[PDB]
Parts: sequence; structure tokens; C-alpha cells
Amino acid sequence: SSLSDQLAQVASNNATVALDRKRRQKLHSASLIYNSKTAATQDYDFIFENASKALEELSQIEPKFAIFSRTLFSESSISLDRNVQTKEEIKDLDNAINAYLLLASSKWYLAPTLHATEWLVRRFQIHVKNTEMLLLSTLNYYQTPVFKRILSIIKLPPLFNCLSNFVRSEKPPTALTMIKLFNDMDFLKLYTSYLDQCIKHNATYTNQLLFTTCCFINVVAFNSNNDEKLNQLVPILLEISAKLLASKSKDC
Amino acid sequence: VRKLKHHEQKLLKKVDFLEWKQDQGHRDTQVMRTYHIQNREDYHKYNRICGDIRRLANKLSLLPPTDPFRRKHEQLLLDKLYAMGVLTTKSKISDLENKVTVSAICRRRLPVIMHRLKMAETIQDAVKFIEQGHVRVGPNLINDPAYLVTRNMEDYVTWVDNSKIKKTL
Amino acid sequence: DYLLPESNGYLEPENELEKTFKVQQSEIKSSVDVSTANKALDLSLKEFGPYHIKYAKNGTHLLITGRKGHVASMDWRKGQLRAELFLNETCHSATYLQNEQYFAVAQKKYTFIYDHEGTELHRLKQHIEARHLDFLPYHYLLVTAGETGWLKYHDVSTGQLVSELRTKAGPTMAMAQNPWNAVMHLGHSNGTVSLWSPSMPEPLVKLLSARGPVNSIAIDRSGYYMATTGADRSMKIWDIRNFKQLHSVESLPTPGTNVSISDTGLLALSRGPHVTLWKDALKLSGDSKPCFGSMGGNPHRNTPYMSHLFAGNKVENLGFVPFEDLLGVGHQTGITNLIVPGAGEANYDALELNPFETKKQRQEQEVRTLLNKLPADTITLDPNS
Amino acid sequence: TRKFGLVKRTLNTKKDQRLKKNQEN
Amino acid sequence: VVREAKKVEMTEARAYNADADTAKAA
Amino acid sequence: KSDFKFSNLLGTVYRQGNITFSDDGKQLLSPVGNRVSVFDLINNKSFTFEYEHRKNIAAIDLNKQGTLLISIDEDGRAILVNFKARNVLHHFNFKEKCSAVKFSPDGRLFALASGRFLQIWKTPDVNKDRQFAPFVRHRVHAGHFQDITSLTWSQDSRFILTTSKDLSAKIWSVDSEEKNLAATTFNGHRDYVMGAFFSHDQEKIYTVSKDGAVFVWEFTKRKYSWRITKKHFFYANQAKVKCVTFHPATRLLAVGFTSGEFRLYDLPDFTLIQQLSMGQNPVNTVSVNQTGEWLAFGSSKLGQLLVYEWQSESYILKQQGHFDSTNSLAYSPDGSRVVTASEDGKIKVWDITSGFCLATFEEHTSSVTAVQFAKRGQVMFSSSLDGTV
Amino acid sequence: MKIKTIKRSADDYVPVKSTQESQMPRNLNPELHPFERAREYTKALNATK
Amino acid sequence: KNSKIFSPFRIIGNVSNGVPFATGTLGSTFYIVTCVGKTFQIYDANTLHLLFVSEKETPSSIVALSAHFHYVYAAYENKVGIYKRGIEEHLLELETDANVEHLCIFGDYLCASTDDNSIFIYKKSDPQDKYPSEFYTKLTVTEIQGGEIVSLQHLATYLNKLTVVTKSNVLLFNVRTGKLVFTSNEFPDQITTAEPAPVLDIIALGTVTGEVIMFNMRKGKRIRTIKIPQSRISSLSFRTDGSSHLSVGTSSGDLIFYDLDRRSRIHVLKNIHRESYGGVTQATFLNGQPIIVTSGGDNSLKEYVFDPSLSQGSGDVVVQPPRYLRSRGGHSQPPSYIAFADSQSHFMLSASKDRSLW
Amino acid sequence: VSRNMALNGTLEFLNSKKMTEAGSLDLIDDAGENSDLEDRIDNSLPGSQRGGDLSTRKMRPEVRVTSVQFSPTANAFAAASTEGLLIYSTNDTILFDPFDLD
RNA sequence: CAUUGGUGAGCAGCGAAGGAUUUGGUGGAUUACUAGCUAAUAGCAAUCUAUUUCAAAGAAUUCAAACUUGGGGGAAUGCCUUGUUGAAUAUUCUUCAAGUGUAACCUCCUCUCAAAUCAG
Repeated sequence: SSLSDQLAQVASNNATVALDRKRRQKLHSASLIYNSKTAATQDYDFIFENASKALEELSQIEPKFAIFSRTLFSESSISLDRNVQTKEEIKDLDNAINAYLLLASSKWYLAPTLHATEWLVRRFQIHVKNTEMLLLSTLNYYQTPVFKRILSIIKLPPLFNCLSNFVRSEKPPTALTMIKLFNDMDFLKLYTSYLDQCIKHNATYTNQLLFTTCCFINVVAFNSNNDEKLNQLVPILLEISAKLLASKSKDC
Repeated sequence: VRKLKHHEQKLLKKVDFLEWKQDQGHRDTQVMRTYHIQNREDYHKYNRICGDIRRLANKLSLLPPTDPFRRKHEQLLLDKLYAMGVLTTKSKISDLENKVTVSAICRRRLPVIMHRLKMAETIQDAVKFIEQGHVRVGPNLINDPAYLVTRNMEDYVTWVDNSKIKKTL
Repeated sequence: DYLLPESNGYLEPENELEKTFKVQQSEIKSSVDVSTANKALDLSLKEFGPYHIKYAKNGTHLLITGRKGHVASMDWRKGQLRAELFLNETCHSATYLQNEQYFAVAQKKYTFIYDHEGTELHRLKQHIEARHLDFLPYHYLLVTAGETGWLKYHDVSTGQLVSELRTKAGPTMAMAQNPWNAVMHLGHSNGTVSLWSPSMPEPLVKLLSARGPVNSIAIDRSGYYMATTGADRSMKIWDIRNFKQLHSVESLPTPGTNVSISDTGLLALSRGPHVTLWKDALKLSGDSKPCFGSMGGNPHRNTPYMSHLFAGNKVENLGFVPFEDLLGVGHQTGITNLIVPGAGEANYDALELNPFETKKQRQEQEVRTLLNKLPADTITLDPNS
Repeated sequence: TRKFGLVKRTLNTKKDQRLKKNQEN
Repeated sequence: VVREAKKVEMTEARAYNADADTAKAA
Repeated sequence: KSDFKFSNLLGTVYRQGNITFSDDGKQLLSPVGNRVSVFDLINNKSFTFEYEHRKNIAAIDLNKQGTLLISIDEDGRAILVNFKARNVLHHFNFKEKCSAVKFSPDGRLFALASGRFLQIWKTPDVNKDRQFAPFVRHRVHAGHFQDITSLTWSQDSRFILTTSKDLSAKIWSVDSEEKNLAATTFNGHRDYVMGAFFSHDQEKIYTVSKDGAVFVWEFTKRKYSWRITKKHFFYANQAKVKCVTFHPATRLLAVGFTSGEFRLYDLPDFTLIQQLSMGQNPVNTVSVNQTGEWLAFGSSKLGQLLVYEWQSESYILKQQGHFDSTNSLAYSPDGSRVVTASEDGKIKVWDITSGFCLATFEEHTSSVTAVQFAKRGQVMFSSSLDGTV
Repeated sequence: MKIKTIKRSADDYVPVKSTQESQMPRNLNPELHPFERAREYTKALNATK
Repeated sequence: KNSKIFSPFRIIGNVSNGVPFATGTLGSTFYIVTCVGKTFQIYDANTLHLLFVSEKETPSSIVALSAHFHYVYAAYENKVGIYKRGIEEHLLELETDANVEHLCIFGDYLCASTDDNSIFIYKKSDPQDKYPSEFYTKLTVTEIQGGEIVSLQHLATYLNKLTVVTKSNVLLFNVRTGKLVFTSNEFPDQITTAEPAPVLDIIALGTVTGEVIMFNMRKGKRIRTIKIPQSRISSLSFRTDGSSHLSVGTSSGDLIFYDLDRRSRIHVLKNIHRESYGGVTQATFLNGQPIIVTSGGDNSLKEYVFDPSLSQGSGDVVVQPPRYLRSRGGHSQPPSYIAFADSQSHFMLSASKDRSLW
Repeated sequence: VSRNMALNGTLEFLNSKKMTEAGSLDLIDDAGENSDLEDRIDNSLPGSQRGGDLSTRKMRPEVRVTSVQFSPTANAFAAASTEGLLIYSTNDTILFDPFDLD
């Protein structure tokens, strides 16, 4: 490789570890509601108090979000940054974050969800540190400007590469971009790994699920000619159909 | 580096990081600017000979005046340095210390020569044309931009044949 | 003493059956925290020559110099890279003089002083050879020992030569500057390291360090113990405070190319395909004599603390990050940062050096240091005299 | 794909604002 | 999707030594 | 009438690499820019092989009996040549830069100094047909720290010692059961040990270094092993060695100094026979025969070769070619004569078979450009940039 | 085989708020502070000048 | 038959033939030993540069190839070559006139099977010694014990236990003693390909049906099965890199990649080797590397890699399909017309009924 | 005339592994790493074409052949090259061939 | 009218389940192939560590050691050299001069061009 690409790879290894103070005022200043001049001057405790202030209403809506008060929204869970942890601890952090994401995927029209996950964005860099679950849990909300804000904040993975023109855009991402996002093959292996994750965890709600079928169906719409591409598309859809029917759920 | 204070200035009386006396005013670079030489050491490849001119020009001025070797050897110096064209005149002896600059030997460089003859628009475009392999000095196409070309070789620089830039003119 | 907020990392055997040195760097990279495990770099830049390494005194910028054309100043922790120069002359060493904005490279002929962007600031008419190019920021003095007998001191604050000292020793085979004392240490083929101040034209004291030529030398943070290696497969542990070699490690399998000293007391010995560091080896007892193999697991005999073997290389030089627990080993294809547990100090003093420094903090601190430079006559055998 | 006349870019005495003779304008 | 081949170096690993399996006579 | 094949290259008498005589003192092997020329001294003829190397030659030897020729590049291209047959037998590629190839006095196996590695290979067989991979590496000895710069066998094949730019000069055997008989190393010098040697009796060891030093190693007492009985310094002041050989059966050191000087010694005595200023230009290679009455120098500052006797003050050939400066070439009406001009001014006169400048004319001061023959090859002229013909 | 390293933790030394001033950890260990006579001397000479 | 003017030098232009090649390691790096009739070839895996060739043409064609670290074991008709660097260091001529079918190396032993359903055992003369030269014994497989011997493998951590698999079943021997320590029951299909495993106790078997069986011996049980519709399996391999992946090589030329944790095929490669010339003859993952070296009967030897996984969040689920890497090919059919191309005897054009130049 | 890498205009196609990021891999000044002081000394004036000495081109030597002539008798042609005088001939089978060697 | 200009329509014409273009990535060659690592006759390659350490061998220009400096001046203050003075015990060091002495240290040069513009 070149030196410059071998060193810009180390940017990807430490995109969240703020070393200079300008890296902090880049890394802390992006969040889900607050403008970056007011988002620059936020103490951690002040954001966590708003986090609990939305999290208590969320836990009172359904009790399953009460456990993240025990671990993620603990008052002891402020000072700990991710990069100070071992990767075996980081895996359990990502487990908590992921299981929270498919959980809050239903509740995302609520400003409680927007005020709850914004702290998780700011305390655990989940726009960057775990962005595949951030996007896959919140993929169906492509018309909503909360997600459109989220697009301007997420370090885009290669798997979600249709929206490389839509980060920091005015108009929302169109319906055809959902098909072109899904028209890839390995994206569909990610969406199996999302939906199969939601099946065993039984966190499968209707609106996102209708978006799933509308995207998968439009994929086979787009593959009406490419019969060889269709013949490698049977393993991804019929597995989702089979593992979907193992649900107790009737919408699934 | 700092637009430092009235109280900072008097304590840091002699310091500088930009123009040093060992760095000799960055004078060489102003010749590396005006003639666009690739490596730095081309300057000091002229300036190591340039004093060597004066180091012979000085001690031939220390001989007795009508020493019949002295006026002959100085003529042999001056016809040589006039064949290479590094001085404009040859009648006076005083050019051997006053006209022998790095810029004067460096305006006998090849793209300076083509830049005089207006085959090229600027200097660096002639350097680009030598790099592209468009130019030749009589028989030989030259690849090197840093060609010392004498006064008598100066008629021999043409464009090379069958090119795309000789058909451009 | 209790204000000291951060404590060192350790490495513990946990059994006599389990061994300390047998840990490998992929095995280390499991348990180290993610930023610190990721701070190990693998820069294989195999096209140019073997690579020379220097971190700045704060770890914020790495400077590397391949033997063929490479000159590279990265803002190492982040993705930023300041300088990338390809001079077709061959180079030997490089150091940042004051900050990452200004550095100096040791070429075939002339030292060069350079901008952060890669521009040319100052070519030195003098320094006609440059083998070891080292700095002391407390005098703003770039001290350079080439293949010449001489030794040159350039005061880059003023930008002028201070002095030039002919050793009558020949080509300089090693040079390590003292952090605590700013006395320079030159090592030559007789087995002789000379201590140096720019004033005294004869050396402060000559030391018949070993037999054969001096491979390298490296000095403590405290300036107490300087670890010298000859090419005679031997390494002496000099205690400079009373001018005694504490231990004489004889018959290495191969003579160490370099030696390096961490802050907390680690010693790095690089025979070139192998890098081996000892913990607390510089202490007074011969129980603390660094030894390769302790038979029977005796606590008196001392084993190496951390080991590594480079497969396809013979490494050039090495230097710890001064505030972190890694060391950059420059190999033929590039750079590894080998993760130590307790090499660097955990609690830096910000008012001495700033590993976390704003550019405005930097231009404040640079002017602070230039006010507090010492003129060159103050380089002495004791700081306090 | 490298541009021709790869020259040593160095200190411009007429353009570098770090010079105090060009500290005015 | 950026489907590009990356440069893939051989990294070292470890395998079982099948030549260590025999015990001699009693 | 169409088919023209390469016959012979002439001149540019030394560029880079090792010089050697054969078993007999007739055949002298020199490198050319990439080829090997052979000059036969008594039967005065010259020859250059039909092949060329791909880079400049940095290592050369021929067989014991004159059957195999090994040329090795700077990079380590190795070319096996049927020396008697002038045809290439094998192109091996050594991947390191090697400095010395020496055949056995046995002729059974050769060895190679590449890096800190010694590689000891069996000889390929000449009367056998050419194979795909003829070379069999017998052993590899890597007990050295820096690049191995010089190397010799004993007069028996059973002992080989090599010397590096590292301080060490180390002996081993061919066979490992002869390891325990003698396997040790030598140290205690100052510098690049530039040549270490066996004496003609295999009990005395001479080790010579770059600084100007020789040690006389001997398996002697204070079991007991291998002390220095004496040292020897020529006391060259700033000058230092470049090349050194030792003819053992007459106990003779040939030295080459950086100042172009050269000395001769008688090694149990260490007595200066004569000092010759070979020139300003250093001896880049020394060589002796097995008879040891001719010496061969090459200055790669000029590009000259010099065969001179040590005992009688007498040269054999003092050849000094000029690279890039072969301006004119002229066949006579006779097919026995050839004229080469130059930019240095020398105009040489060659026989086609016996490739020697029989005549020269060093009377032009500048470049000689064009030369034609006339009147049955009697008269031969030389127009010049020297302002004359 | 207990493996423990140094961790700056990237939050203690670089603060959360942009308006917050830097944290300044000091170690008055004399090995970190090489010149207690000479640097104080130059400060005194600066003050007198 | 001997020529006086010319002599054979090598048969230029061959990479492999279809005989199941062997893999070996020098330190960290890999070499590949393939067969071409009576002459074997050695390759670096990281460039497919040719490393060694046989010192001699063998008098009959090589039937089997195994390879330990510095010693490559060829097996032609009755005799077995112990080769260092392609040079015949020790010929081990078996005490039958039966033809050597298969071969394996473990411990101080060598084990090679013949077509008389009898395996020969060759001890080292010492564990201090490196190549096996002492003849130990001959054990056999009678038709109550097993069928025709398909492979001999040694699964790891099995002290002197020899795993001889047939078309029918699996046997285990103490080759110090010579006693059958265990016989497996018959699998109802015709077993065609064996492979050991980076998990303990498991031998993978690909039968004449499209079925791969993971089989224990401490259990003696067939733990999992894997189906393939209508393909005859030829080679099995395990990716020991860091995700559990299985390689199924057909004789139809197709290479099928499984992840046994997801219980799913990953990608099936089609037609990496010619079906008429044996299909995929042998494919093997380089141990602890994401590189599989495949070898066909079309004089071709390819390399393929798994790219590292694109899913940062998942990893193991989203798998890049295998991707073409370097290959040395030859003419699949014999060459119809050749010529000498250049003047310096560097290049030769060779055109075949494979319908290509080379 | 000659097949030499160190001779400059020998190769038709250059090996792209030597074409680095900025520059050739061989155009880097490697004379500065010699052990000897004299070989580390550079005296090369910049733009010397076929001037006085070899070291002062600051280049590889160009493969050039200056002078060309035929023999009268056996149609042999000799050309004085950069490497030196080469001889081609029709005096075939002067290649010496030992027979039946022990 | 030549358009010998292309757009633009078209058509003859070519023409097997598309044609034409543009580019990213990677692999292969771009010198003639003998395996990787190490402390190397051997061991490794799952490992060299609780045989790697004892042992031997191992120390000159009695201090040769800028082969490297743009050129002139000078070279105050330094250094060098001898002249010369004191002290200590045949040598360092105090003191002092003479040096078209000096790669320290001060200045002058090593920029102003038939390049172009511009009044006349």
C-alpha cells in the first residue's frame, strides 16, 4: 500500500478517540438534535440527565427499556469511554447497544426515542462505533427528518453506500434509493442478520416489517431479467421467509 | 511565528527561524526560483565551480602585470568562458569576478536558451517539453533539462522531428 | 505523591510455569484497551530503504526516515500526516527540533531543516556528514555527529553554529544525548564513548566502554544508568553518576544494533532480527544484571521481561513513545510499535511536555521554551553546578 | 501518473508570510 | 457498493505437529 | 555471408570484481563491464566469452582444472560456464549480493560469500550433461554479523574460513564431523577484517584487517587453543587497505591500499620486499598464481590492469582502457590489424586473434575522431579535435 | 499472565465541554524536571532584564 | 531408446495433472507439491513461482503426494520417494507387487496403503532422525473390516492411532502394536474423500453421493451431515483461519463453500476446473490463512481468497464470495503445434486442442 | 551490442516494480551509503554528456556504438562500442571444443 | 461548388441468444525459478525458556585519524603552531607574544535577463 492510505486507515481505527481538543470539538459536537455550536458546549452529565428524562418515559411505555437504566443509562455509566475498554468488553457494549437499537426501532416516532438515543450517540459514538446496527434498526424511517439528521452524523459504512450523496442533504432520501440499497446482495445478508436477530429477540413491529417486504419485493421486481442474479437471490429471501415463519407473530 | 509582544521582543533579540546568515539570505533559492532547477544541489554544483573561476581569477591577478604567462593564461580562461557564453563580453578581465554568478552560468541552461528563442511561452513549459522529449541539440535529443549549452552550441537546439509540438508551431 | 492520577501498566507471570517473556504481540493486542491496542502501527513501506524512527518528546508526531528517500512526519495518533518528502539523496536520521512544525534530516551530505508541510527551510553549509542528529530543547541545540571526527552544535533559535569539536576519534558509531544533563555521548571504534559539552574542546571524560566498535548507547531518564553496547556481542550497564559499568552482559548471540531506555526503567536491546526488553535491569545489584536465560528459575538470575523476533528484517533503530507504553522499531520495510505494559510513564507533567496540546497551546509553549533556552556555555557535567 | 518537472518546492522569499519583510501587507 | 479486491498478505498461524505423536518401547 | 556471431570483446580492461589466474599462470581471468576476458600471458592471446551478464560483475572464479567458470553479478546472478567450451551451462540466481566465489582446491565443491551468509554448494559435473537444477547446496553457514567480504579454502578442501566487515574471521570445515577438529572464530582486530588466510602449513593463520593489521594465529598454549603469537602493522598513516591476497607456499602478502600503494611481505618474518606506488588510484583487486611469481592489480578508478612480477622488477602487461571513449575503429586492408582511437588521445593497434594493443600513440592531447587506412595498410591517420591530423 | 497497560482514557485529559479549560496533570518527579537551577536562572535573568 | 545428440531436460509447460497435491509449511509460509506424470513440481504459494522439480523422472507415474516440512514424499508404483528439495534421498520400495494408493505422515511413522487393501508402516530409525527409513510392518484390511482403501489420515491428538478410511467405513490402528483399536460401522454410501479437521476427533467424508459427513471417533458417531444435490465430491478442506468454513470440491469442477455455524452455503464456485479432466481434483485451504489453493486436471492450479468481511457490525454473516487470485495454467489438451518464438530461446508458443495459445 | 541493466538504453521495457510513487527506484543517490569515503564523495557536474569521466555524468552510461567497419577478407565486422571493441565474424567453429574429457 | 465540417436525420451495408465507450480494484509477467525463521554443520516452523550460561579466544599510529571548506577580504574574540613565563609532579596546566595563521567568528560578491511592458 501507500503510506498515506496506510495512515488514513489509522484514522478509521481512531475516528472516535479524540486526542487534540479540536478532535473533541469535532467528536462531541455532532448529535441528533442540538446544533453544533450548542452541541459543542454540553457536559456529559447534562446530556445524561436528559437521557434519563426521556428514558423514564420510555421505560414507562414498555418495561423492556428499564434494563438499560441498570447498565447503559446508569449514573455510573457516564465516564466510561469505549476505547478505554477491552474488545471483549466492547463486544458486550455492542450487544447492549444493538439490542437497544432494534428495541427502540419501534418507538422512534417519539421524541423520547430521539432524546434517548442522542446520548448514546454522544456517549458511545454509535453513529461511528456501531453504525451498521444504527442504520439497520432505523432504516425504514427514511422519510422522517430525524433519520435525515442521523444521516448527516453517521460515518457511512461501505454496505450503506447509496446514501453517500444524502448525508448533509436537504430533501429526504427517495424510495428508489431504498431499492438500490437493497438491490445489492451482501446488503441483503445484512438485512437477514438484522431480521433474524429481531426474530429470536421477538422485537418485530409492523411498519418496519412492511418496509422489509416492500424492499425485498422490489428487489425481485428489479431482478426480473437477471435470472442468474435471481438464482443467488433465492438463498437470501427464502431463508428470511423460513425464519420469519418460525415467529409466533402474525404480521411476520 | 507569533507577532510576539513588545515585552517578548527585547528578550529574543537575535533569534530567527526563517532567514539565517548561514542560510545566506536564501539567495540560492531565488536563483532556484528564477531558473527552476529540479534538485537544490545544482546551484552548489555551479557555485562550487564558480568560486573556482574566481580562485584562479584572483591569483592570476596577483602575478606581476606584464608577466607574459599571465596575460596569455587569462586569455585562455576568457576564450573558454566565452565559448560557454557564461559572460556577455570578453574584452575586459573584470567579468571573471563580477559577471561569474550562478545566475549567469544558470542562464546558459537549456530551458533558458529555448525560453529566449520563444519556442516556449514560459521557462517551465520548456522544462516540460524537454521532459516530454521534444527538443534536440543538433544530433541528439536530450532528455535532461539541466543541459549546459555553450554559445556555439546555441544554434543547434531545434525541436525534435515528427513531434506533436513541432507541428504545433 | 497521591496527586499522581495514573499508574503504570504491569506484566505479571501468575505462575512459575507460565512465563513472562513468552507473550507475543498479537497475544498482547487482545487484552490492551482499544485505542492503546490500536496505537500499535504496522507501517510496512517496503519500497524505500530501511527505516529510521523517532517520536517527538511528546508522542504526538512520528518522524521516519527510510534510507533511500523517505522523510515522513505524521501526526501519528490521528490520521493526519504533515510531511512526506522524497529526496533522492540517502538519509540517516531525523528529529523534530522544537515542535512538529520544524524538523531536521540527516542526509548524504547536508543536514536539512524543514517545515511541517515539507518545505525547505535551512540547508546547512556545514554539517558535511550527518550520522546522528539529536536534539536538546532546553538549549535549542541541534547536535550532529557525522562520519567526520568533528561534532557540530547549531543553535536553531538564533540559527547559528555554536561550536564544532574534533574528537580525533574518527567516524561516530553512536551518539546518545543525555536528557538529564545535556552532555552528549559519542561512541567510536576503539570501544570508547566520550562525554561532550560544546565549550570543552577535549571531551569531558572518555570511557573505554567495550572492545570492538561501539554499536550503540542509550541513557536513562534520570541520567543515572546508560546502557552501552559494543559490536563484541556485549552490553555494559554504565552508572554515569560514579562512572562504573554495573553489569557486563557478555556473549550475545549477535551484537545489538541499538539500545533504548524507557522512562520507568525498561531497557531495549535490538540485535536486529530480535528486540528484547528488560525490566528494572539498571539497578545496582548483579541480580538485576540483565541475562538471557536463568536456569532453574532462580529469582537472583534475571530473565528478559518482554521478547520479540522479527522474521524478515534486521531492524534499524528504536525509540519508546515517552509517555506511552510502546516502542517504535524501525525495520527494513517500516515501523512497528511494540506494546509494552509499563515502559512509558503514566503520569506526565503537562508543564514539561504536552502530549495533548492545542496549536495555540503549542505557540504559547514554544515561546515559553525560547524564553527559557539556555545559552550553550551552561552545558555542564552537573545541571546544578 | 506524476506531473512533469517534479521540482523541489522550497522557501519563497516573495510569498512566505512568515518572513517579517512580508509581515506588512 | 465498493466491491474492490484488497491486497491480501499471508499472515502466520500455527498447526499441529503430526511428527510428535509416537512413544517408543517400554 | 549473413550469419555473424560474436567472437571477441576488446579492452576496458577492468571495471568491477575479482581477478584470478587459472591453475596454470597462462590464463588470467578478468571481468569486463559484464563479460569475462581471459588473457593468456605466454601464448600471447586474448579472449572474451560469447555471453554477457545482465548487470555488472561483482564476483568471479574459475575451476581448479579450468573447467567451470562462475560469474556473479552485483545482484547475484550466477552463470555457470563450461570454461573449456565457452558455453553457458546454468543461470542460477543468488538473491543476495555476493563478494567471493572460490572453488575447492579439490574441485569438488565451491563456496559463496553472500551477505552474512556463506553458501557451500557442490560443483556441477562438466562431463555430465546439463541438468535443470545442477546445483546442490551442501551447507550454509550463517555465523557472521555483517556482510562477508572475503573467503578462502585451505589448500586442503576440508577447511574454509571467511571474513566479514564484521570483526569476525571464522573457520569451519566442509563436513560436520570435521567441525569438532576446528570450528572457531577470530576476533580482536580493529576494523573490517579484509582478508584472513591459512598458511601453506595448515597450522599458521594469518588474519589481515582494513586498519592495517595482521595477526598470526596459532594453535598454541598459554585444553589450549588459538592465541595470537604476533601482530604486524604496515603503519599506513591515513591510507587503509582495499584488497589483500596471500600466496602460501612462498609466504607472501600482496596488499592494496586506498592511496594506491602496495606492499609485499614475508609472513613468518613480516619483512617489506618492496613498496610500489601503483598510482593515485587504489588497488581494487590483487591476485597471485599457484606459482606465485606474477601479481595482478586492477584500478577501478581508472580502469586499468597490471600484471607485474614481485621477485623481478618487471611487468607483464600495463593495460589502461578508456570507457565511453572509443571513438574511431579501423580495419586495415590486412585482416590482422585494427585501430581504435579515443577521446583521451590513445590510438591502439590490435590483432584480431591476439587481442592486444600492440602499438599505442599517446601524442594527441584531445579527442581523436576518425581513422582510415590506405596503401595496403601501411599508413594510418588520425583526425582530431586536437586541431590536427 | 496478567496483561495491563497505560490508558489515557481520552476524556480526563481532554475535557467534554468546548468551553471547559484543559486538565493539566503534573508530576513533580525530578526526573521529569531536569533543570531546577538553570531554567529558574534563565527565568530570573528574563525577569531582571 | 537413448539419444546421443539430445537428452531430456524437463517437460516445460506443466503445472499439475490431477493427482491430489500436498501442502507444506516452511516456518510461516507455504509450498505446494503437484504431480506431472513421472515428475513432481514445488511452488511457493505466495507467488506461484516454481521452486523445485524432481531430480529424476520416476520410472512409473507418481500415484500419491504427501509433504512434511522439508521432506516431500512421492509415491509411484511399488516404491515411495523421500525427497528433500526434489532430490531422491531415500527410496522405500514396498514388499509387494501391489500399487501404492495412498499415504500419510505422523509421528515417528510413515503409513502408505496399496491396492491389495494392505497398508505398510515405516518407522524412523530414531525420533532423533527426521525421515522414516526403518520398515516396521504391514497391516491389512480384510473384507470383514473394510472396503477398498480410499485414504489414510491421522487426526491429531491420537497417539499412534492410524485412521484408514475405505469406501465403506473407518478403521483405527495402534501402529506401534499393529492392532485394530476400533472399527467404524459402514456408511451406507460409497465414501470417496477424507479430510481431517481443526476441531478435535472429526474426520470429514465426502461420498459418492453429494453427502459430507463429519464423523467422531471418541464418539464413533456421525455428528453432522451435509447434502449436495447430484454431484460427486472429490476434495474436502477446512478454512482454519478464524471462521469455521468448509470446502467441498466436486468432480464436476465446482467448489462449494459452507459455514457450519450458519448451517449455510456461502458461495459455490462453478467451473474453476474442467469437468472432463476430473473436475476439481484437489482444493485445500492454506492453514490459518483465508487462501484456498485449487488444482484441476486441466493442467491448471488456481488460488482463491475470501475477502475479509464487509460487515463491521456482523462480520461472520456477510461473507464476500471467493475471488480469483494467482494461477499457473497449462494446456488442458496436449499441444497441437509449437514453435520457438524469440531469437534468444526465451519464449515458445504452444497451441493445443484446448483452443488456446500459451 | 550489449545487454546490461547498468547500461542505460539497453532495455526496451522498464520493470514497473521500480517505478515508485515519486521517482524511479534506481534514480535515488545510493553513493552516499558506501563504507568508503572516496566512493561516498560525489564529483558529478550535472549535465555532462559524453564528457571526461564516468562518475561525472550523474547518470548511467548510454549504450552507444561510435565506429563501425568491415574486415576485407572474411566479412567480419567490428564496432567499437561503449563497452569496447566488439568483433562479429564468419570465422565459425573457432569456438574451441575439447573432445572426450576425463 | 469542395465541403474533404460535424450535428442531424436516415438508408444501403455489416451483423449468432446486444453493440460502443469510460474507469475503479486486484492478480500475472516486466532479469534466468534451489523453499521460511533462527543464535545456523544444527535446531525451529505448537517455542526457544527453568543448559544459553560457564569456557576459551578477544585492547598499536605509543593521541594516524575533515581525504569532504562557494570566492575575496579580514579574522577583533576563540583555536592552532612554535617563540616565550610560572606552578605541580620526564609531562599536563597558569601566563604571553609572533603567525599575507585559521572549514569558529565580521562584511562584499556568488540577484537586476536582446523575457515582457512602458512613456520618447
